[PDB]
Amino acid sequence: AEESRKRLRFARLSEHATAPTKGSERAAGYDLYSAYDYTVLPMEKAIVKTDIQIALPSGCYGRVAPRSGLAAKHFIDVGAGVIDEDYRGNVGVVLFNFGKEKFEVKKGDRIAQLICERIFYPEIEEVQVLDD
Amino acid sequence: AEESRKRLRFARLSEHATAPTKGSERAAGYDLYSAYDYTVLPMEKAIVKTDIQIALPSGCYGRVAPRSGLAAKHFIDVGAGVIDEDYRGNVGVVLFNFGKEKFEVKKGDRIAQLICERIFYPEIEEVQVLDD
Amino acid sequence: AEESRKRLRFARLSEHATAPTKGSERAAGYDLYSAYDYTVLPMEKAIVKTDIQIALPSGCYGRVAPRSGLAAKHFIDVGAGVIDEDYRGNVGVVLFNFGKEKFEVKKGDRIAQLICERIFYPEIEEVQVLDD
Repeated sequence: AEESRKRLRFARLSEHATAPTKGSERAAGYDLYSAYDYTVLPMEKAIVKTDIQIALPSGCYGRVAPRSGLAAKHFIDVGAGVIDEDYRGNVGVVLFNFGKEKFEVKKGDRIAQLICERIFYPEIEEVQVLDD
Repeated sequence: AEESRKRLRFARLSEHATAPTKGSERAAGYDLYSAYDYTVLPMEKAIVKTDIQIALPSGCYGRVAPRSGLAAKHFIDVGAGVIDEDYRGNVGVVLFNFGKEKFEVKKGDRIAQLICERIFYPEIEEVQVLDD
Repeated sequence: AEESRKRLRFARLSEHATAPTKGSERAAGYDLYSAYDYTVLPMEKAIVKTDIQIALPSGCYGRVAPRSGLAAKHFIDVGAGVIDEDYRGNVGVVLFNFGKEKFEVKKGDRIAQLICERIFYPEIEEVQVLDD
């Protein structure tokens, strides 16, 4: 409904899904968890299934951003793999091992953050001096 | 009170400044323009001045994202160098040359995008099935 | 001399220098150690002094390559900061924090690898089928 339209809504697609939770950190957005173990060998792609479906809150242009210690920590690209406001598929996170050692994902690991960008950018107004 | 806070407000700090404009592309946010010429030799950091001050719209956690063929074409890191909504400083964009050829910035070049992330992430609601 | 010309030669510029040692890993080259503590705040450059001078072995086009868990592990660019066969300065390693948390270097930390590329690339020969 129009009040739950303001909220992040999700449904579980299996017993293995972890509820997205709000991250602690400033601008963390929502934490995404793997539902499965994966071994991502060097120079290989991988689609990490969360086994959740999600309806983004209103105002939200959804972007999958790296865990943090992940884009860095194990030499892994994490696809922005942007999310439509009407995408109801199993939410997957694309990982590419660009490193020389295999990367390990376990069931229940935090794999990414779901960030919200603005849908509509307001028009620009010029002034002479900015009054705080 | 806050009647103009809807909008991106800016002021010029010199005649060399270009008005931020809304970018064309989906999720481009606002175009940021260099007010000066810069030569950025390999292994060097540079702080590119826009000679504008900015007050972000309501709801906006401001992030400096690269121009698409910038972090790409000329091997340039662009620090998220996020913008506080109490920051009336000259908006600078941090560049680092990580390539073996120098990167050339001219006065009036587009050097970055100003992206808006959500300020407050609504809490999560579980349902059994979304699409119905 | 012409026999030590084949070796990696180094001299200490201070009591704080750690002798380059051959790395364990395949294609590790030579380990480089910081002689000092550094705090590299987000979006900042840093030149990490080894307090050694080095004469590369003959055949060797010297390249500074990341520690490994460094280019990745703490979101740090490590400049190729290539080394001339007649560069006798204090060997420094350029780090750029492109992450959101400060990176910490302690005296004696491994900061990079010194890799040797080939000086002269042999001409190409075509055959019909490659006999191992």
